[PDB]
Amino acid sequence: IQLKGTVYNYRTSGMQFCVKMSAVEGICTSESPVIDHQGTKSSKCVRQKV
Amino acid sequence: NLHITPDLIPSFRFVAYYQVGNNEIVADSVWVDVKDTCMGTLVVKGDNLIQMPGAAMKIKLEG
Repeated sequence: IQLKGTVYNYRTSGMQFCVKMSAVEGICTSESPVIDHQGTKSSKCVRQKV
Repeated sequence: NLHITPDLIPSFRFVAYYQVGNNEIVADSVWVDVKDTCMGTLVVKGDNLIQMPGAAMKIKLEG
């Protein structure tokens, strides 16, 4: 599958943002972004502008 | 009915009199405080949402 999602920014000017999703035993992720640091298991830091 | 208008800010007096037969004059004065306010209008309109440093800003100016 390809999970779609959408970030809206309602505010005045532009705004940047990170969306990272936690992986789980049973879901290959395609990247080895697993990066565990200070107790935390998450995805690389996107860095999109909206 | 008197129509207050900005001028009378902040305080205006009322004096009044009548004359009987072109010889007697009798009068009275009452003093009134008008709301100590702006003669005209002036407000800086904005959005009040939390801005971010050096960011682009818009403020409307009503006057």
